[PDB]
Amino acid sequence: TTYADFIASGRTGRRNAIHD
Amino acid sequence: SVKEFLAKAKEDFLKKWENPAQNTAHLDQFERIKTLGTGSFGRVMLVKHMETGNHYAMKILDKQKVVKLKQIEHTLNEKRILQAVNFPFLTKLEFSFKDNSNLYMVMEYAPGGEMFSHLRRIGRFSEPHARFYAAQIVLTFEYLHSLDLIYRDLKPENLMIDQQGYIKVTDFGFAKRVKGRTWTLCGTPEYLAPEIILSKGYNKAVDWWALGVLIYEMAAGYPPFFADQPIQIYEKIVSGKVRFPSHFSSDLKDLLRNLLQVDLTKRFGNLKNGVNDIKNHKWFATTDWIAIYQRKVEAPFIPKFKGPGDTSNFDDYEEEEIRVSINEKCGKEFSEF
Ligand SMILES: Cc1n[nH]cc1-c1ccccc1
Repeated sequence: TTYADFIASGRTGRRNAIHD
Repeated sequence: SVKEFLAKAKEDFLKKWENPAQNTAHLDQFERIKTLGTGSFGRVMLVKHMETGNHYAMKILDKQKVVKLKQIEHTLNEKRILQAVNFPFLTKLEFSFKDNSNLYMVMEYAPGGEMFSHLRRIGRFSEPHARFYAAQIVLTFEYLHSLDLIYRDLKPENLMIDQQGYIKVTDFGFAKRVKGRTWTLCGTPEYLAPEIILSKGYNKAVDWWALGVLIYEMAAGYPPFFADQPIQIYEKIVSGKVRFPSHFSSDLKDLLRNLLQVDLTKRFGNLKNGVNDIKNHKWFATTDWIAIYQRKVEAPFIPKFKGPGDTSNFDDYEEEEIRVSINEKCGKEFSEF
């Protein structure tokens, strides 16, 4: 499931801003 | 009238914009209590203002680190905008100052914690719960965009819950006053409009795209474009495909199709009738816009009050000295701060 793939991903914690 | 309210808000903003408040407090007027969050060039701490006993959230930026990250102009943007602005659903800047080493921005403390923490724990919000928050964002962008400000970092991590269960948008480190278009590559991968990843000049439409990402994430429990690495997220964002959960309502899907529209001539918020296309969409039919602004609507979630200075709705972070050099750093770079 999509939920399961999200929870298993590396990006369920706080996400940092990017910059050039 | 909305037009009438905006007109007078812009009058209020302009005076402060053109003559910014500066040096309105000092570090030792505050008791430092605890770190509420961390970032690249700075942190945010719960502090107590001794003279009044008020609790605040103080953003601390190391000037040397701001400089290394090429965020001087952006930091000056943040402070100059936040001191000028005034709106219920934004963390109000109460004081700012600087010393030899750091910059400081003192804002109201929202003890409910980040939407992020609650969204992750609970899994997802119901549509009414999501719509309540979304409306507060719709209004905040309406206010900001009318002042020619783009926000450029919408995400749950930046939406604090107050004691009444209402939202305060915080962190304006990428907010900018631009008439016309701008080009900076900034924001958070999951929330970036296609324009941005494709290095086009872009405008405030990117904030409405970001609203579509947030509404989706709130209602789904996960974002519309995710992968383990940012490049994979960007490939999905520019693909022109989006998949909704079966539990999403017809109205929801259609709002999100018009928000998460790659085509700018068709993206809601960026059309001839602007924000009303969003405000008059069926998904918002139940929304009393004025009662939300007035905080008359009952919050679907009211955070646990355990007193003033309670931080139990925030995570724990490693505490780190506030060291103040005997020598002034980066005086010129931050002279107007
Ligand atoms: C400014 C603020 N007010 N209340 C809470 C706040 C924050 C902001 C960033 C990170 C953590 C906590």
